[PDB]
Amino acid sequence: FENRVAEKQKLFQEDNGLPVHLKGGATDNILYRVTMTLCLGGTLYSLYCLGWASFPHK
Amino acid sequence: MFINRWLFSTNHKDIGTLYLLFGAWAGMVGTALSLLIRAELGQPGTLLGDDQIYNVVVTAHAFVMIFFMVMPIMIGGFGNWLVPLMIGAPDMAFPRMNNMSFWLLPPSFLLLLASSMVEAGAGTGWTVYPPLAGNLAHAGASVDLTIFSLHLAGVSSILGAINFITTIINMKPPAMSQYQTPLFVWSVMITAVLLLLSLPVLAAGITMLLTDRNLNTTFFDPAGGGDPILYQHLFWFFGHPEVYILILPGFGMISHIVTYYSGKKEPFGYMGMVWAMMSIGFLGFIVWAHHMFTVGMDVDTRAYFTSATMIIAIPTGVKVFSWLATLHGGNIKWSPAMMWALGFIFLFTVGGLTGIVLANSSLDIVLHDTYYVVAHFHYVLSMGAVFAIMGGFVHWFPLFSGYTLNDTWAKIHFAIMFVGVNMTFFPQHFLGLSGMPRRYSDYPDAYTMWNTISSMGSFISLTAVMLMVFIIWEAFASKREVLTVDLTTTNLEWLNGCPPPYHTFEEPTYVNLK
Amino acid sequence: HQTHAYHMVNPSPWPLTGALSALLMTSGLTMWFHFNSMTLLMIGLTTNMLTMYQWWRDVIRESTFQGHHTPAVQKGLRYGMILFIISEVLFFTGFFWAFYHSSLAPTPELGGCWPPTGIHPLNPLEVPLLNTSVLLASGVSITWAHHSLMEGDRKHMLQALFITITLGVYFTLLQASEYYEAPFTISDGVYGSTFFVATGFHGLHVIIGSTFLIVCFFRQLKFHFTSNHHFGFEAAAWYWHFVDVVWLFLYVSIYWWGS
Amino acid sequence: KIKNYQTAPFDSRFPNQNQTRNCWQNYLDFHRCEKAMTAKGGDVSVCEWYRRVYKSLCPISWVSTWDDRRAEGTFPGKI
Amino acid sequence: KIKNYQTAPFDSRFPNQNQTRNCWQNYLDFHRCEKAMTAKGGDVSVCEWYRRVYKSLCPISWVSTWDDRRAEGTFPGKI
Amino acid sequence: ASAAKGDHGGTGARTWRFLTFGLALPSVALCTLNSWLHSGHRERPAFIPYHHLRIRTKPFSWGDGNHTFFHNPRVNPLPTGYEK
Amino acid sequence: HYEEGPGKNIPFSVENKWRLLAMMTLFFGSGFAAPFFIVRHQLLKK
Amino acid sequence: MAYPMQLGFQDATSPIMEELLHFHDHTLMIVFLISSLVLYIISLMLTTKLTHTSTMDAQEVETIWTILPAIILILIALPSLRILYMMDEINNPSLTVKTMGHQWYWSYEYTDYEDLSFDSYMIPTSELKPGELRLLEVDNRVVLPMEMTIRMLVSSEDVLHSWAVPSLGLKTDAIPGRLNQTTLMSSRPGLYYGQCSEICGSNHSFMPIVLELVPLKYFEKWSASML
Ligand SMILES: CCCCCCCCCCCCCCCCCC(=O)OCC(COC(=O)CCCCCCCCCCCCCCCCC)OC(=O)CCCCCCCCCCCCCCCCC
Ligand SMILES: CCCCCCCCCCCCCCCCCC(=O)OCC(COC(=O)CCCCCCCCCCCCCCCCC)OC(=O)CCCCCCCCCCCCCCCCC
Ligand code: HEA
Ligand code: HEA
Ligand SMILES: CCCCC/C=C\C/C=C\C/C=C\C/C=C\CCCC(=O)O[C@H](COC(=O)CCCCCCCCCCCCCCCCC)COP(=O)(O)OCCN
Ligand SMILES: CCCCC/C=C\C/C=C\C/C=C\C/C=C\CCCC(=O)O[C@H](COC(=O)CCCCCCCCCCCCCCCCC)COP(=O)(O)OCCN
Ligand SMILES: CCCCC/C=C/C/C=C\CCCCCCCC(=O)O[C@H](COC(=O)CCCCCCCCCCCCCCC)COP(=O)(O)OCC[N+](C)(C)C
Ligand SMILES: CCCCCC/C=C\CCCCCCCCCC(=O)O[C@H](COC(=O)CCCCCCCCCCCCCCC)COP(=O)(O)OC[C@@H](O)CO
Ligand SMILES: CCCCCC/C=C\CCCCCCCCCC(=O)O[C@H](COC(=O)CCCCCCCCCCCCCCC)COP(=O)(O)OC[C@@H](O)CO
Ligand SMILES: CCCCCC/C=C\CCCCCCCCCC(=O)O[C@H](COC(=O)CCCCCCCCCCCCCCC)COP(=O)(O)OC[C@@H](O)CO
Ligand SMILES: C[C@H](CCC(=O)O)[C@H]1CC[C@@H]2[C@H]3[C@H](O)C[C@@H]4C[C@@H](O)CC[C@]4(C)[C@@H]3C[C@@H](O)[C@@]21C
Ligand SMILES: C[C@H](CCC(=O)O)[C@H]1CC[C@H]2[C@@H]3[C@H](O)C[C@@H]4C[C@H](O)CC[C@]4(C)[C@H]3C[C@H](O)[C@]12C
Ligand code: CUA
Ligand SMILES: [Cu+2]
Ligand SMILES: [Mg+2]
Ligand code: NA
Repeated sequence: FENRVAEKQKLFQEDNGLPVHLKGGATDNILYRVTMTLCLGGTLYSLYCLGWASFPHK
Repeated sequence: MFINRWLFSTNHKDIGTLYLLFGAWAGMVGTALSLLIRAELGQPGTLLGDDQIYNVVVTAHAFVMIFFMVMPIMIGGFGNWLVPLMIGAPDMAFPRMNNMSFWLLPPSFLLLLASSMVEAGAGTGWTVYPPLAGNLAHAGASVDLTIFSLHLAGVSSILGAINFITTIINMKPPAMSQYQTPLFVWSVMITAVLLLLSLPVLAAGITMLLTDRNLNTTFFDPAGGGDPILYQHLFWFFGHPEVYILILPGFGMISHIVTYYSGKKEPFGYMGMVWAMMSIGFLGFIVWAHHMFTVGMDVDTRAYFTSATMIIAIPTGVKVFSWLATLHGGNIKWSPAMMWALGFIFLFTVGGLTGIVLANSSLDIVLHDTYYVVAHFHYVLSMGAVFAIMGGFVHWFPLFSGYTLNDTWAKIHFAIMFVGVNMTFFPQHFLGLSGMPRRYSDYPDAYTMWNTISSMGSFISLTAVMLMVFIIWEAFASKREVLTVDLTTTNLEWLNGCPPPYHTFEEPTYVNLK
Repeated sequence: HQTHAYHMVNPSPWPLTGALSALLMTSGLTMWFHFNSMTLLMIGLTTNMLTMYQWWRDVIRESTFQGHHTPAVQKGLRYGMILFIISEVLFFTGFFWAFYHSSLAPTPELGGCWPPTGIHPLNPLEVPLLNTSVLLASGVSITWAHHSLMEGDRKHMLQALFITITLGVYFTLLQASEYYEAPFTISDGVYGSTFFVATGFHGLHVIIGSTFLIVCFFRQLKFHFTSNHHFGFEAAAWYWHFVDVVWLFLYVSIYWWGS
Repeated sequence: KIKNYQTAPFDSRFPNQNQTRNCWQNYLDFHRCEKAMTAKGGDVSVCEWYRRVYKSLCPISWVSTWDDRRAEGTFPGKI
Repeated sequence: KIKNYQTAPFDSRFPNQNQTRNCWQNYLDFHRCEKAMTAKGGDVSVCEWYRRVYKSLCPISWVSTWDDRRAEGTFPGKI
Repeated sequence: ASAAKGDHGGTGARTWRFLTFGLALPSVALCTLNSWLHSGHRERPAFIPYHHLRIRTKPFSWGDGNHTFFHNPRVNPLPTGYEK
Repeated sequence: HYEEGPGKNIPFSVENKWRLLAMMTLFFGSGFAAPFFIVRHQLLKK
Repeated sequence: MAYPMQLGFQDATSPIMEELLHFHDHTLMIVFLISSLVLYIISLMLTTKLTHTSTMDAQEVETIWTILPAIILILIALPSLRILYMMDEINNPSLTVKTMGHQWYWSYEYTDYEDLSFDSYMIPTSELKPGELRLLEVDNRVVLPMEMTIRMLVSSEDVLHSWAVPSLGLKTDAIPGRLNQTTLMSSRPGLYYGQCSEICGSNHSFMPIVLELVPLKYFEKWSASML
């Protein structure tokens, strides 16, 4: 292996106004969207489950 | 921009605001629950149903008032808002982790609401003692949702504790020693240390209850060689420190309020105040068994716990007399905040004194699990903790919002609340001495008068809570912008104006070492 | 421009995704324990992993790549890690308290003795002793790794760290095997309860600790650490020693004294 | 014979509020003695005292459960 | 009766080279049993096994010293 | 204690490596020798349905609800006894 | 960057005092009402 | 029992409860004195136009407000611990009675000589005989001999309960798998009431305790006839 930290330092210090969690590139965007979708979707699903468990199925 | 600011925040002020909002909402829920309790006891007979629905209400009332109202407001709200400003720090040490401590609360609250929605709820008492809380006497998801709620609230507070301790130790100006930080900052750090040490024990204990309920372990089940009393020790080892966690930030705010409205530049006996809070924090870890005087412990163990418990009155006494000594010779400003602080000093003292009565294991035999205990803790919590929160809220509202409240309306609010809480809880001493048990949906006929008067007092308090919402509305509706504040030389949090800008102390304060 | 040395962190979505993942995992456990379904739990575990991955990735970006970790910031992180470890110690203390409470006053249901009637404890001189030498040995190799890094020796740092990780994995495999071989289970009264919950949470910490060390190994491979700035490695090592010390207490209390 | 028992007297071995062991101990003692006497060709009347004490102190359901278990072969105590 | 004893059999409680407690335990057991029987009105013949075992294992001088001490009131063991 | 070795003139990388290969790993090799020697499957004890063991207050959330997570047929009996 | 100053450092708007009263009413009212409706829920199940 | 508008403790039925009443009067006086002293001082501090806002020294007045409370705490602890040890005194009972808590009733066992045992349920309000107390009466009372030292053993067969009789100064938790002991000794004949004192579910408020204290003679007859 070779030391490429300098390249990474350049990339992450590039003045493009992007927040650190998206400054790596397009992949950050994708991973973020996947994460948030699973979180919000899963939360909606948990709400539905609560609605189901709240009522007796005799 | 709205989402980035309010959902992705890394700002101590905004995060403190979120906490204040959450705690205010929680307070409405907890008040409603307390009204249901007092409605049920307002006249002899059954109103809602048996002890199950009643105790599901009692249990939730406690969890909401403690975990969702008091702690979030004092520590997350006032703590986040004021701590960085009082030490001239640009923000908290871990600004992102700070945001997670907040966001764990809504899910935690949702689990608590879910537990009361499913099955027959968790009617176990906030202490959640097995076997009643076990899988046979409380089968179904309710108790499990309650345990998970506590786990989330626990992680939130532990991370919050790590953040506060680190910020307070590491981010003061280079020249400022720990003995140069305001008393509120000291109160928050000590509270954070108690949280860091106590919550993990609670977490261990409730995890064991969880496994006993779902994985066939038998930590508290005698059939497997377990012991229900083990749970009590684990719970109360966290439980007592918890009550000091609920009052310490209150003591800190009271010191600031009393000093401020006495026109003083400093509280009387600063080092004695630091000593007192540290002593209280320490003693608070070696007295837990006073919540177990009737479980059948050896007499020597009971003599020790009686003795150790009473010692806390000494450091607490130093604080009380120091607050009085701060008023001494002051140019007293009779503002609404001052009123709340004066009520706190007297009412907390009364509650603390009945605590000393309860410390005696001999007497506690007869007072335990009776309304005398309920009277004791409502004086220190519903009058102590709550008055400190109200005082701090009216005092700092102009700083947080940039607007002033109507002082006359605020004084009317204080008067109503004062009558309400005293009418609600004072008669409960009588009910306790005469033998009325805790967690009862109905009582023998002889207890009718005092229960009737107590329930009427609770309605007076409801009137005060409704008025407070109106008062906050009126302030935001009229928009009277703050101009100047007195005593900024000894109250750094006000020095950046009202409200301070999003980023404060970008250029740190200058403090000579000499 | 700020004229203080502290880190003003960019607004981040991870605190929220992390909190939501906690809701999904607890909701998930409830669904599994009571409504026989692992769907919620699976989603929770996934978003949790994603949150941690991205959050820590960003911390690396902020420090190694952007230079936000000034001495003041690093000092704070040191306090943070020590405090976290303290809370973990207290968590285990609750389990030791449960162990001693049960073992020191065996109830009649157990036969009034410890270990309970019908319980045949593992021999502490067999795999449990091996596990002990494995963790103590990894404590020595990680110290060699630390000194190599400070002395600017890349090859030996990687070598020592690899050995440390192999040892942690070895312990994990040994424990997994011991769990399978054990004649007693978690449902075997308070003996099985205390044994499996305490060693189980410890095993979980060993897995977390090993993962932390693996992260360090790859950050080292990528030249992230300088001979003087490598807090991630220091934290991983402090955490590793903690895991080591908890084992020593478990070994002496549960495996040896409690047999 | 040396009896005329009212109730189980104070036992310095179990001087505290938790009396669980006192009950257990006497139950064990009676069944151990009863087994020794029934074995070596003797009389169970010597085991009388223990029987009276455990009968006095032990909850009926405890004695009943323990008896069922000794019969089933699952009594965890040593007899 | 149930005897026909050659010598003290292996005892899983004392499986090692040091047999000091084996002797001591059986000596105590015999004298405890002997006291229980002579007390509650029974027969010492039930205590026979313990007597045979301790007599087989215990050095004569030990038994002799212990006996002298029980008589003198200085026996440190509990009987 | 002070062990029975010596160095201390300066504890560095070379010293810790020396300890890793000269003391630590050899200890692990010995314990591995000892363990993979005293192993051998021990004869499973007779089953006795003790009430304080094989606890079942609620079925497990997996399998048939009656088997423990790391159930070993060879040594873990069910509440009703060993398996076929 | 974000808005600063009185009425701008909050997640709700105070531009119109009546719209605000509606907000606060729903906010605090929903909290106070929740326990009553959960009690109703529990009574209507059995 | 408690009567309408009661302010303090139910009248003492045992020597120990009498002891507690005097200890509470002693403690309450201190509580009243300190709380009113604090209220007075607050009013004193707030009623003067005179001021002194400069730095005030504290290492002098803190000796006073550290030593005084310390002395006061000792003055409370002394009689408190005297009573505590007194309750632990060896007394040697003439009778042993056991009570088992159950999900919503108490069962009693008098097994010293005969194997006597019965359940004790609350009399429903709809079935109370005229003049009977709502929520407090039970079908089978705990008949006990007056002026005699009795050993009560308490346990439970399900969840936690707590056996209490305020007039006698008693409260002993009923824990499953544990046998808690307390001693009872009534100075007078009569009926003495108490209520379950540990949350146990649905009918926690409805499982009272009623002791019937009568002379030895009557106790004996009752014994026999309850076979
Ligand atoms: C639940 C929320 C109710 C929703 C009602 C809102 C409707 C909006 C329509 C929407 C119409 C759009 C109009 C836009 C502008 C303003 C409205 C706003 O944006 O809408 C939302 C905003 C604003 O909030 C409001 O809307 C009005 C609040 C007024 C508060 C005055 C407080 C005065 C006290 C002083 C506070 C300290 C700050 C002062 C100092 C100044 C700060 C420095 O809030 C937030 O986004 C963050 C709040 C987070 C947490 C608070 C408690 C949450 C508890 C949840 C747990 C549930 C468990 C399951 C429980 C499930 C139930 C069974
Ligand atoms: C609303 C309830 C109505 C009840 C009225 C009583 C009826 C009397 C029948 C009149 C009938 C007379 C015949 C009965 C005599 C039997 C004596 C006894 O065996 O019974 C013994 C009982 C009863 O005690 C008494 O011997 C009466 C004491 C009454 C104290 C009343 C204070 C009232 C303050 C004003 C409103 C309360 C809120 C203030 C809070 C005060 C802090 C506790 O002992 C207790 O355990 C009760 C109180 C316990 C703990 C609180 C201690 C702190 C006191 C603070 C003092 C502040 C003073 C400044 C002045 C306070 C300024 C605010
Ligand atoms: C804000 C919360 C808070 C605080 C600060 C306290 C403070 C104290 N508490 Fe209280 N307590 C609770 C909340 C609190 N408590 C709760 C919630 C419960 C019930 C839990 C449950 O079961 O659900 C409870 C229960 C409880 C019990 C258990 C009773 C029982 O269940 O039978 C006991 C036992 O000793 C006790 C004692 C004390 C004491 C001695 C103090 C001391 O810290 C008070 C010290 C203060 C003073 C004494 C006053 C000021 C001092 C002076 C003016 C100096 C001079 C004084 C003297 C010389 C005496 N408390
Ligand atoms: C902080 C804790 C707290 C608070 C404030 C209160 C307040 C009240 N509680 Fe209490 N209560 C408990 C904690 C608390 N309680 C606990 C721990 C238990 C025991 C549970 C158990 O047994 O398991 C209990 C039990 C309990 C019982 C006994 C139940 C039983 O044994 O059967 C009763 C009975 O009357 C009662 C009544 C009330 C009433 C009428 C109020 C009223 O005074 C409430 C009035 C309204 C307020 C004081 C809230 C105002 C604050 C806000 C709304 C925030 C405002 C916003 C900002 C300033 C930003 N409570
Ligand atoms: C039955 C038993 C149950 C199970 C037991 C299980 C496990 C056993 C326990 C522990 C073993 C585990 C791991 C140990 C290995 C490493 C830990 C890390 C310590 C370390 O290596 O830290 C360093 C040493 O400093 C230092 O101790 C600095 C000090 C720390 C500062 C933070 C603490 C602040 C909290 C407040 C403390 C209050 C004390 C104040 C005094 C009054 C109190 C009465 C560097 O750090 P730093 O922050 O820059 O400090 C600057 C000071 N030089
Ligand atoms: C291989 C060594 C490493 C140990 C961990 C590895 C795999 C198990 C999965 C998760 C474990 C994580 C923490 C421990 C929680 C419970 C104890 C588990 C320890 C363990 O694995 O114990 C096993 C039981 O498994 C069981 O029930 C397991 C059932 C799985 C259920 C998980 C339930 C999760 C409960 C989590 C509660 C978490 C709350 C955490 C709070 C943290 C602070 C807020 C023992 O097997 P057995 O067949 O009974 O006996 C062996 C007989 N041959
Ligand atoms: C349950 C147990 C508790 C019960 C009771 C406890 C109450 C204590 C009662 C009395 C305390 C007596 C303190 C004596 C201090 C003298 C006060 C004084 O006068 O205050 C100053 C001293 O500074 C100083 O100690 C600092 C100023 C005053 C120091 C003390 C003031 C605080 C007193 C307490 C306040 C009331 C709260 C009491 C709590 C119960 C004045 O300074 P000088 O004269 O040098 O300068 C002035 C210039 N000359 C020289 C020209 C006159
Ligand atoms: C299923 C049953 C219950 C489940 C509950 C689960 C709850 C949450 C799950 C999701 C949390 C995972 C996401 C990662 C969190 C990492 C936080 C962290 O790593 O926080 C760090 C600080 O705390 C530090 O170091 C010191 C401490 C590091 C803290 C590590 C966080 C672990 C969270 C679990 C805590 C359990 C408590 C343990 C006690 C029993 C970094 O601070 P930031 O503010 O980010 O940045 C500051 C910048 O200057 C950095 O460049
Ligand atoms: C260390 C501080 C200074 C020491 C001063 C004393 C304070 C704590 C001491 C800690 C060690 C004590 C152990 C001695 C054991 C003697 C008591 C014993 O034997 O108690 C046993 C349980 O002890 C148990 O788990 C005891 C288990 C722990 C309970 C104590 C709680 C403190 C633990 C948390 C502290 C956090 C510190 C972090 C550590 C790194 C069993 O219960 P008994 O009541 O006996 O029941 C017998 C009945 O059948 C008859 O009545
Ligand atoms: C398959 C198993 C999955 C199990 C789930 C848990 C999985 C993994 C946990 C392991 C976490 C690894 C943490 C990775 C941290 C990477 C970020 C890091 O290490 O970041 C460092 C900061 O430390 C920091 O925030 C320190 C960050 C502290 C994090 C440690 C917290 C441990 C988490 C425990 C959570 C569970 C709690 C237990 C349950 C009861 C960055 O600073 P440096 O290193 O100085 O670099 C700078 C130099 O390059 C300059 O030249
Ligand atoms: C490639 C690298 C040399 C430095 C560089 O990257 O330039 C070498 C040096 C030391 C490392 C090795 C260490 O000797 C430790 C390990 C020993 C081997 O048995 C397997 C791989 C092993 C895990 C490592 C892989 C190897 O590729 C490393 C990473
Ligand atoms: C020494 C320390 C700090 C002094 C300073 O550096 O300013 C001071 C602060 C608070 C003081 C304590 C508090 O005033 C309470 C106690 C008061 C008594 O007068 C002596 C002991 C007493 C326990 C004090 C001892 C010591 O003087 C303390 C502990
Ligand atoms: Cu039985 Cu409450
Ligand atoms: Cu306490
Ligand atoms: Mg109780
Ligand atoms: Na009612």
